[PDB]
Amino acid sequence: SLSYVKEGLAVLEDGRLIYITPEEFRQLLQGDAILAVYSKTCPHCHRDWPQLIQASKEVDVPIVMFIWGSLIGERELSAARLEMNKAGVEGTPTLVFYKEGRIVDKLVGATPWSLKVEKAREIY
Repeated sequence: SLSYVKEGLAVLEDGRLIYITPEEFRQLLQGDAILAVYSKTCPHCHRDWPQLIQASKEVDVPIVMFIWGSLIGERELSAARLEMNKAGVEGTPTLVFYKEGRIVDKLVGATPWSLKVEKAREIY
């Protein structure tokens, strides 16, 4: 359950979380990557979670995660907060698409993983 996921910054790789630093988070966002803006207290993120996990097993581009929860670190938070601003994020979940480090699309709300995979193919 998303409720038992440790909050922080991570990369979701073939369905597995690898926790990262704010530095690596920023680094990954200069290239091709999908940023997932998530929250553990969000019922929509709970619905979407299984779908997002599956998507990570169908695409090659890194899915970078921000997962909000109470014990998130100050710097982890600011790093994510910056990108959430620049992308114009207004709720969760939201996927933000980075190409060569530029924000070029968003997918808002819970969706089946098929729809996430289509958007990735369209863009990468």
